[PDB]
Order: sequence, then C-alpha cells, then structure tokens
Amino acid sequence: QVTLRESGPTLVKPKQTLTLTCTFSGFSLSTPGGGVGWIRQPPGKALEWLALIYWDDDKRYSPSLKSSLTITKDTSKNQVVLTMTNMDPVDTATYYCARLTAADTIFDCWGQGTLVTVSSASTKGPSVFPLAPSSKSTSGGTAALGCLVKDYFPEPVTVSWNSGALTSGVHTFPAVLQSSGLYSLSSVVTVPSSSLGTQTYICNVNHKPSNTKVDKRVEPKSC
Amino acid sequence: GNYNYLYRLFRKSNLKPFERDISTEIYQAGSTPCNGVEGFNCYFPLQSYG
Amino acid sequence: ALTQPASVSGSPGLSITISCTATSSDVGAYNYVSWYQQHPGQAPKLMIYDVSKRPSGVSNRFSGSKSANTASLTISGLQAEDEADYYCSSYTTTSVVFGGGTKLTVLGQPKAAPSVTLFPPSSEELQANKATLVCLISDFYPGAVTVAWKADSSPVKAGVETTTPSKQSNNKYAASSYLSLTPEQWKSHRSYSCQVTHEGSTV
Repeated sequence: QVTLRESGPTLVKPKQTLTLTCTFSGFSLSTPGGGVGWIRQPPGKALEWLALIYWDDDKRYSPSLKSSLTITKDTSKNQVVLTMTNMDPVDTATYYCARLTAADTIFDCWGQGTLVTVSSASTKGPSVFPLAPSSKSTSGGTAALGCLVKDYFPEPVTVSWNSGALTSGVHTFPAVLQSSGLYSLSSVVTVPSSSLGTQTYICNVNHKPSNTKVDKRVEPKSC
Repeated sequence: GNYNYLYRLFRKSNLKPFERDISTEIYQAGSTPCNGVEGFNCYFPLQSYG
Repeated sequence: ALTQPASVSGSPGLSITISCTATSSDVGAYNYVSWYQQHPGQAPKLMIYDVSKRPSGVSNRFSGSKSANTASLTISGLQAEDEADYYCSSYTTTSVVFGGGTKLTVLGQPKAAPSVTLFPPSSEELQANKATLVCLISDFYPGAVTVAWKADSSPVKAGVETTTPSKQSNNKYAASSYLSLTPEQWKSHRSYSCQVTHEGSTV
C-alpha cells in the first residue's frame, strides 16, 4: 500500500549539488500528522535523520546539516525532492525514503533505499560472461551456472534471470570494492548440472547509471 | 543433603499473582524436545534445594 | 545521541532483553520510542511504535516496557527466524536519534561443514582478457570465515577481502571469493587451493 521507491542519480562528483527523489503512492500529504522524510545509513554504522517535511509545509532540517539539506514537496505528482550540496566523501549511504503517518508511530513503513557513492570516477560497461562447468568444475557435485560481472564502478546492480521468470532459488551475493577499484558479483542460483542445456538462462543485468541492458545466453561450453 | 523440599527454576511463562502452579510435566529445555528422557538439551523440573 | 550494547545474543528458546540506553540529556520524557528489525540486505521495518503498543499484522510476541527512563524489547520464543539488528529510535529535543549498532546473533546453531567448489573460467572470458577463477564457499552459519590461499606459490589476496556479507533464505552467510588472473593463462597455472578454515571444520 505504501511504495516509497527512490529514483534519481546514484553517482556524484566531489563538491557538487546532489538531488534525490522518491515517488510515493497509496496515501497523501494533506492528512493531519502526515510526513515524508529522508533517512540515510552508512554501511557499518547506525542511522542518522536528515530531514522530515510535514503537511503544513514545515521543513525541519538536521542540526548539523542546516544549510545543505533543502527538501521540497510536490503534491501534484506525489514526489519529494531532496537537495544537498558540498558532496564530501562521507555522504555515501543508502538513502531511505520514510513516511510519518502520525507522531506516535515513528517511520512505520519504509521504502527500499538506493546506495549513492561519493567518488570521482566515471561509470563503466558491464562484463557479462557465462560460467559453464568445465573438466575441473566437479568438487562435491555443485556445478551451478553464473554470469559474473566485473569492471564496473557503480555498486548498485541486480541480476535478473529471464526478466524475473527463472529466479527461483537465486543466491546472488554482491561484494565490496576490491583493491583495483572495480566491483564484482556472481550468481549462485541453485541449478543442478543436469538441467542446464534444456532451459534458457539469460541474466538480464540492470545498470542504473550506464543504462546497459545487454543480454547473454548461457550454454554448456567445451574446451 | 536435604532433598525433601523442591522448587521451580525452568519456566517459560510468568505466573499470575496468587496462582497455584503445580507443574510436573517434563520441561522442554534447550531447543529440541526429548519427551521424558532428559539426556541433552533438556532439564527435569522440581530441582533440589541442598 | 543514545547508545546501546553491541551483543545481547543468547540461546534459542530463552528470553533476552535488548536494553538500549536512555541518555536523558537530549530526550525530555521518553514518551515515544520505536524499534526496528532491519534485515541484512533490505530496508528497516517497524515492529513496535509505542512503548508497549505494537502495530497490527507483524506482531507475534514483541513487547516493550519502560520503567523510568529506558525501554527494552522482550522476545522469548521467536528466536529462530533471523539474526537481524535492533535499532531503538526516540524523539529528541531537536532531531530524531536512531541509536547504535547491535548485531544480535543466534548463539548455538548446527556447525555444518563448509562447501568448496572450484569454478574455472569458461571459454567466454579467457579470450576477452578477463580470466577469473571464482571459488564458491557457502553452507556455514557462523559469520563469514576467512578464505585461505595456498596454491603452491604464496598466499595472495587478489581480491579476497570481501567475505560477501549477504544472508540467504536459509540464514547461512556465504564467503564467496574471486581471483584476478592474467589475460589468457590457463595451462601455465594449476588448481588454486580453496581450503577455507571454518569454526569446527578447518578443512
């Protein structure tokens, strides 16, 4: 009933003006006690309150960020815009779009949150390459397929097999930044070594900054 | 060792004020039931004072 | 800014109390207090909005009670669903505090042996100068163990300091690893060792 899905840019240059949005539906910003705010959380620490607007055009800001955080509302299209300047390499976090239906219930329902990294590098293309079992792939019986992707700076990325059709039992576990400066993640979807040539496996990668909807089928490759 | 009097140590729900709770069944301790035979991951109620 | 202990973990079945501090310096009377159960990998979800009153739908035995200045979550039976974090939030005099970190784990779980499976690169990235030797390490509950590489030459990280901190549906963390190799060299190397040391099963 409450879809606080965030949208907008994910990569930003140092010392710039960032703009985040989160489209909401299922409610309004006119009932008494309503409120839409922004909450971020750096990976590895606790959460910190950024701002919280109300139904009476009251824009409450954080005591530390009193000048950068300038949040505005848009009731005509049900969108909340958050503006912040002075992009320091400390603002990297997952910004959650919050909803305050009443004062007693502090942020009852949340959204999903997007990870905005603060660096100076640009975006790179995907490296979709299937991982078929080989002569040295039999260790205990597990020979699951994969399409490991690397050589990409923007961390937020998902793996969707057959556009979300054969995604039953997917164990795609992301990773962190390596020593070179490029992320990497593989798919650990539970598919036995028997049913690999019958079904079609196309992991549709979804790159948000680069907009690269490349596709690559997975088949049993020989030597 | 005066083993006549006994008490209650292993419980799961707090009793109500002024309530007589005579529990004799085998307390399911640990994480898995054992159905009488204590063995491991179990404890028998009505322990001794000493 | 109120704090809270790091680990209040206990054995399943028994009851534990996550007593996060009060810090009456900023809070006035501790009127409204909420608790979150953010699952690792997803967004935080509310389980109790008032001091004791819990919202409908998602509520089995979650309860709280504040005596004079601080509250605490009381969970006794529901201790075998997931080892998520517990943040306590309260209204301050000028802002909203979210507390600190508390990684509540499940003390005592089957010590299943880890799984080591080699995944050599196929004939898709070997010619593309992107040869990678991916090694799948999963099937172990306690945290993410450290991978060991003893492939007859030297212990080289080459991109192992990740531990893949992502929990699956079976509540089993997997320490998946990778390996940065040369553009095209398959026969010049050998089988790289993935003998990971796990608590209980060092092999």
